[PDB]
Amino acid sequence: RYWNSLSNLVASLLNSVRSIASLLLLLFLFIIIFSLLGMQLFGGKFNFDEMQTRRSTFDNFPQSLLTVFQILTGEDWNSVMYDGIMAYGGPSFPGMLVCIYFIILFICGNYILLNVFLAIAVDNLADAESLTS
Amino acid sequence: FPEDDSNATNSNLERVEYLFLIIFTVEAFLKVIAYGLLFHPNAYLRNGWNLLDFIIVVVGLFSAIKALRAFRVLRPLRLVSGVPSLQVVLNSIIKAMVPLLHIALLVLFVIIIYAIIGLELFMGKMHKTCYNQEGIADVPAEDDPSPCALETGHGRQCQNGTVCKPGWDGPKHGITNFDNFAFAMLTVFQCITMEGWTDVLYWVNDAVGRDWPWIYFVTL
Amino acid sequence: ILDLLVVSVSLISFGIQSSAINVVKILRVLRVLRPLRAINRAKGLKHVVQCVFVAIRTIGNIVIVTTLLQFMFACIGVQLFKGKLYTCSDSSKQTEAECKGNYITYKDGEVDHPIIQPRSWENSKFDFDNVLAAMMALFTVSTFEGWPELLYRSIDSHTEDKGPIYNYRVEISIFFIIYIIIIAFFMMNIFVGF
Amino acid sequence: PDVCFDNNVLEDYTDCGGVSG
Amino acid sequence: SITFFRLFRVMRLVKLLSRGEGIRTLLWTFIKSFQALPYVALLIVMLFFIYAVIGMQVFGKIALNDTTEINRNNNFQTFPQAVLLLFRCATGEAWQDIMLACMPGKKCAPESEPSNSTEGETPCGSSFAVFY
Amino acid sequence: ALVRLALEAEKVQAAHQWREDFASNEVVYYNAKDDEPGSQRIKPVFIDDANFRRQVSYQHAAVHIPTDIYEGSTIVLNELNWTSALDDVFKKNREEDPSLLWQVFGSATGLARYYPASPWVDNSRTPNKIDLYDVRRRPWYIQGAASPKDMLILVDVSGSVSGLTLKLIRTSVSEMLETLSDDDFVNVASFNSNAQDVSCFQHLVQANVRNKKVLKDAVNNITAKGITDYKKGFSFAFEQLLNYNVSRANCNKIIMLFTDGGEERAQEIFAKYNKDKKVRVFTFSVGQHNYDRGPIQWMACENKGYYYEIPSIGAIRINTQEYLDVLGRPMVLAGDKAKQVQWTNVYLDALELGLVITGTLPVFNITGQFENKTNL
Ligand SMILES: CCCCCCCCCCCCCCCCC(=O)OC[C@H](COP(=O)(O)OCCN)OC(=O)CCCCCCCCCCC
Ligand SMILES: CCCCCCCCCCCC(=O)OC[C@@H](COP(=O)(O)OCCN)OC(=O)CCCCCCCCCCC
Ligand SMILES: CC(C)CCC[C@@H](C)[C@H]1CC[C@H]2[C@@H]3CC=C4C[C@@H](O)CC[C@]4(C)[C@H]3CC[C@]12C
Ligand SMILES: NCC1(CC(=O)O)CCCCC1
Ligand SMILES: [Ca+2]
Ligand SMILES: [Ca+2]
Ligand SMILES: [Ca+2]
Ligand code: NA
Repeated sequence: RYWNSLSNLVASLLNSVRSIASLLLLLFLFIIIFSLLGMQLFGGKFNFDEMQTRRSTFDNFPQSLLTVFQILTGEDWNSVMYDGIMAYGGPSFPGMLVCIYFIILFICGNYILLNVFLAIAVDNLADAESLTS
Repeated sequence: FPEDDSNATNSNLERVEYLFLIIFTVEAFLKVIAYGLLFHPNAYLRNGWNLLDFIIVVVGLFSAIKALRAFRVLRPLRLVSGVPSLQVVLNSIIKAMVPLLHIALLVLFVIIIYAIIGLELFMGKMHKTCYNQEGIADVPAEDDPSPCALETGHGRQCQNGTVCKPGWDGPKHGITNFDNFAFAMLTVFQCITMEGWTDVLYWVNDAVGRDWPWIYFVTL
Repeated sequence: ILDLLVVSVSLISFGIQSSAINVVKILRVLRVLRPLRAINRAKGLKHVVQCVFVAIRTIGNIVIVTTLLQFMFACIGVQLFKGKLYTCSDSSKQTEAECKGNYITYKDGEVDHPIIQPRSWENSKFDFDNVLAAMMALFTVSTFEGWPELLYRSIDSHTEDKGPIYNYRVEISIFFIIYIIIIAFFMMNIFVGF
Repeated sequence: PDVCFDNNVLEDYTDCGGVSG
Repeated sequence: SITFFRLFRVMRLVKLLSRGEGIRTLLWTFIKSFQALPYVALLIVMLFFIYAVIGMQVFGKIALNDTTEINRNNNFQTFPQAVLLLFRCATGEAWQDIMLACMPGKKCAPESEPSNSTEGETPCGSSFAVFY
Repeated sequence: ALVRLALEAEKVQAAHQWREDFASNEVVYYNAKDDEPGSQRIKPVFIDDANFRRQVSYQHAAVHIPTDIYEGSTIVLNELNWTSALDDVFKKNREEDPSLLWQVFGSATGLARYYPASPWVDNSRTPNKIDLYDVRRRPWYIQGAASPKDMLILVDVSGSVSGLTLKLIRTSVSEMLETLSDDDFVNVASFNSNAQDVSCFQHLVQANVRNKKVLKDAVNNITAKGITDYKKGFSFAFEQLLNYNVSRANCNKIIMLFTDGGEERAQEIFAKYNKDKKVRVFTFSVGQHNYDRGPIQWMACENKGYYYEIPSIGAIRINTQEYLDVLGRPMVLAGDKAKQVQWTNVYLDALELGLVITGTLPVFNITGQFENKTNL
């Protein structure tokens, strides 16, 4: 920290965190709700194949949270969707609607994540305007 | 648990479910008696009333003798209603989401058009495998061989005793294919999010060739 | 640089066998910058290249502090997973001194199909031992590519030179989560700066 | 057969498979 | 063997886009943003061109193989295939596996001048490939 | 011949110094099923003999080491080092009676040293010709490693076991049944909130080929459903072991539980049906899961039993034949009066010799016998 070209920026970051703790807790609550819904809806139905236990399941609560976080990050959600579809039998009229869940989990929550980035913009609006003093 | 198990801990939670239900029911009854003809306009009050009548119905059905317990997952949302200075955040989020209707509609039109294009271009050309003797392929079978040695020159069945054998369920588990309409739309949605579209492109290339589908995929 | 192209045109045959093959034929790719130099007078250089250079210069401290946090997290991960990420083929052996033979694997299952394969002691692809390493691993994690595999590989590691358990030390995963959030807090920040 | 060997009182049997790991 | 004309039919649905008003002007003004677009597009395609050329120069000696991230549909010698590989890497499709597939010890096909692989050393070293 | 071999083996093993310096000094031996540091191989002459219908040599004893056992470990090296003294007594035995057939010592470490030396068996090197031979599972070894038993396999078929673990349980039960013989009696039960037999027997049976086939076919058709209840299952298992109205063996009443995990110890059932620890309880935790394994180990340790883990198909072969070490403690403690030669059933020799019967005599470990130090 021998330079002080980020002091106002660091203070703005701290104040922004203290202000958007509400957004962070709302995102955490959304993740908790969707994790509980996934655990209740799927649960221990991901053992149809007698080959190897899949790591991404909905058995426990921390495991459900990890799976929901992985889906929210967008990394390899198609495999989880395929497993969920195959849990309810296979590709058919009653056994395919469950994927709707995944779709919501990939859109609405992701939108929320994007809105978080928006707050950062306002934070930098508090820095550039403070540049001219 | 997989098939109706317990470890003496779930039973206690089921028992305390009755206590929670009774507390919520008496709270709702006292609130509606106090308000009278005023419990209706507020949306969160109606949501809570719906939750309580639904849990009453499901507990009665359980006592008569399953998935309706998923509605219990809607209970934590009421917490957001309980704490102030948080609903304003949701209102602001909704207001910010409002002017995205045009973009959402344009995305919907584009995905519908691409689904129709995929349906027209591909109907059932992804149901063949290099079966060896009887419906079984030595390879993991996810490959899409040539349509029985036709104009398309990809996925040649030249593995010393492999035939097209058009009797396959399809790639993956018959889920990612352009037959029907829901399957095609789901595949287009999967490709438009930039997750696993390369595998779909490779499967289509093995099915029909590498001189056509790439334009469709890159445009999408 | 055109002079260098001349040495690429001439048939160079020196004592080194790789003469005019890869030492200089990879430096001759600088032929697309000549149109840029020619059109440097107005055209698409008066403000295109200038704006890019100004933008890349104006970021600075954000990139350097992101790199510093990357180094700190790499050091923390090295102190956490220094040699734990190792395994053998059959997964039934723990020390490296005992996995030096052959073992039976039953294809995919269903028994009655034995397959004899040698035992090998292997690291977890993305190494975490040295601080010079374990930074590309965190870079891959921050790009949201293959990070679940590393997460489930590093969750169940223990001791120093032993194989994994099924779900030993589940809580350590939170570490990764924190890192991801921090990276997000900068990845969305940089865009904002632009 | 008639000869059976079991339940000797001098057996240690303190080494099960659980408490030792 | 010719079915390109039927694809015209669905194009009639594009007429429905003209019915809207806000969407129409939004797309009209966004497509009108082609003033500074050509220069940035030329810069991006130049970067893709140079990277594809240098990659096909260093990551030559193609190895036709399966389950190794380098297959018939994923090659590194033909220019369109190299551009497709770079596009896939930019989109973020298991690029780290592609990087691991290019390591000093990587046996590669004898399709090049060493038709019998009479060299001892695998012609796919690329010691700096990670950086690339 | 058997008595002399056993005496010499015990005497040689008693006076042996443990070591780990096999790099400098190597053990020289001829290995079968062949064609590393610390081992030297021997090239025999392999003359042709009329008694054995193959080629044998009368100058050294061949050694068979199973595939999963690496011949470079220190335990195997010590085994070869101290067993290299049996060749002289083998030669003396064959000199006494030239009509002698195979002589063999099967170790508890996996390797079997037999005389005369002859290459192992192979059938045209077909892909389905992997050598899965293990001397510790041969009936002539099991019949001398312990005494007849009254095993009752108790299988968990609750809903929480469906999937890979149920298949592992079925395979483990089949492999466990493969270890029994005609002198042993067995029955298979299951429990999920209710304990019942798995087949038509309803009580202990002589466990011959037909009965074992019936039990295997019945256990390969079970499904997982319902809650778990260890108390009823253990009550059923103890009740079926107190019949005495049928033919039995009355030698080793053991209960072999196959489950995954739980939180129930059921102290009342054990304090009700065996206060005097007359019934051993062996416990198996099968599959990869996250359930508690504490009460399972407590059940294994309170009763004079053992606890095992079977996480994959690879461990089924070894983790189902280890209960014969626990059942052999009273025989070792009895000692001298347990040195009786036993003759087994009629079976086909694995080295293509026809129909043979094998004599059997166990060998005890007597290191530090004159000082009474370890006894563990
Ligand atoms: C089968 C029926 C399908 C029906 C679908 C109906 C959809 C209606 C709304 C359209 C939403 C389409 C979204 C397409 C963009 C997804 C995307 O592009 O995903 C890859 C990209 C790579 O980035 P990367 O760093 O590599 O990894 C991730 C690190 N975050 O991730 C992102 O940018 C996420 C952007 C999501 C924006 C969605 C906003 C919707 C608002 C409308 C609500 C009314
Ligand atoms: C707030 C969300 C509302 C909760 C939804 C609850 C409604 C009822 C759903 C379950 C319906 C039911 O009675 O359950 C039948 C099961 C059991 O039979 P299977 O499990 O198929 O048998 C295995 C064979 N080996 O499934 C089916 O039949 C089809 C279920 C279709 C509805 C699910 C759609 C998901 C909703 C997405 C919400 C976001
Ligand atoms: C043979 C294998 C184990 C590699 C050889 C040893 C490795 C682990 C050692 C040898 C020299 C070490 C480097 C020596 C100096 C520095 C400078 C320091 O500011 C950052 C770490 C860094 C860059 C070290 C990283 C670890 C390193 C590369
Ligand atoms: N009779 C025992 C054999 C085969 C068997 O185990 O049945 C092994 C040792 C050497 C002789 C043959
Ligand atoms: Ca993505
Ligand atoms: Ca991806
Ligand atoms: Ca259970
Ligand atoms: Na007998």
